[PDB]
Amino acid sequence: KSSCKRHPLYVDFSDVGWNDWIVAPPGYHAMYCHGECPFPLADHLNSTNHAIVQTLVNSVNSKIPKACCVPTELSAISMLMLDENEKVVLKNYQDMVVEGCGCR
Amino acid sequence: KSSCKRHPLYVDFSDVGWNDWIVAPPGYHAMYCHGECPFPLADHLNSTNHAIVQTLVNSVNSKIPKACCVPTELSAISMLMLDENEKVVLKNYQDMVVEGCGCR
Amino acid sequence: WLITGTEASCENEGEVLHIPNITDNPCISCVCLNQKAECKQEKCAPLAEDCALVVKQTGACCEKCKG
Amino acid sequence: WLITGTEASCENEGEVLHIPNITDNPCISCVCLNQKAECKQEKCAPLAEDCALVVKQTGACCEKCKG
Repeated sequence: KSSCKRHPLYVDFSDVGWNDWIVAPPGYHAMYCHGECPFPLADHLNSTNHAIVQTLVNSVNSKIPKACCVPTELSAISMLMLDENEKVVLKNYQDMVVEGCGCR
Repeated sequence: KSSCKRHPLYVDFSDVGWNDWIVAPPGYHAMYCHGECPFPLADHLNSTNHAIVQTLVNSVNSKIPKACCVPTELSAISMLMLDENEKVVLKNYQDMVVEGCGCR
Repeated sequence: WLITGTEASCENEGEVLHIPNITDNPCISCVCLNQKAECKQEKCAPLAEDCALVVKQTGACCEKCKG
Repeated sequence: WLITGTEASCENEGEVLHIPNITDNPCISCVCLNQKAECKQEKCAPLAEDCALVVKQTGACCEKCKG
């Protein structure tokens, strides 16, 4: 039914069990990707060649899955964490916030 | 459930309906990715930071889906196609063969 | 270990560093030294064991007895 | 198209191109011209309409009537 698309999601580190090594932030807006990668192809959706090929294969052999809707542009955030032995250290974490989605 | 890995797939251009504009090759081994991105996380799989976060969320809020197993390394091929005038052009197509899979 | 990180660099030796989303919590401060970010989490005095009301000053980290 | 490609290029003028999975078909051949690999697909003469057995010389492109 609904097509590939970014969606809201707030991630709260206490809820995830990480509060004890991540001192800050307490959480962040990660967002996520969900929705069908359909056939007919949808002109507005970003898909690799392989994804297109695979959509077509799926359309006649359905033991081959449709392409998946996944993050396609991500961005980083900073976190302040506790190392091996209690030293507060600041790191940048790649690929943490979904910026855009696509079919892969 | 079996976990995220690459699978063999030969795609036959004549079957997807494309042989009328693609003259060579008659097909190719495209492979595909399929399998669960599980929890507990599996050390051997490659997951994007966001995928790891999303795996944890899912483990607690099953309405947020698991990360999805998709091609993370692809390679290109050459095909001899056929333009609007029947001219015979040789082109390279990116992202057509799955070299490796991962959770995204 | 679960999520993967690269430690942050910075440019101006010895001066206060403001990291959006990190350093705006009153109890967290950073300073650029050795081309990298050293941050601290300040700790607070325990307080009069009969305090019933507590307030913190704007921008202050530790709460104190209002009364 | 439906799938997206870009035109290939080659270096040396008039060079016989050997392209894996295209060129290995005895009926297809390419050459470099204008920094572009131009390929041709040879066509075979229609054969006797009373033929009952055709044959191809090892690695030749067109079948001929053997009987």
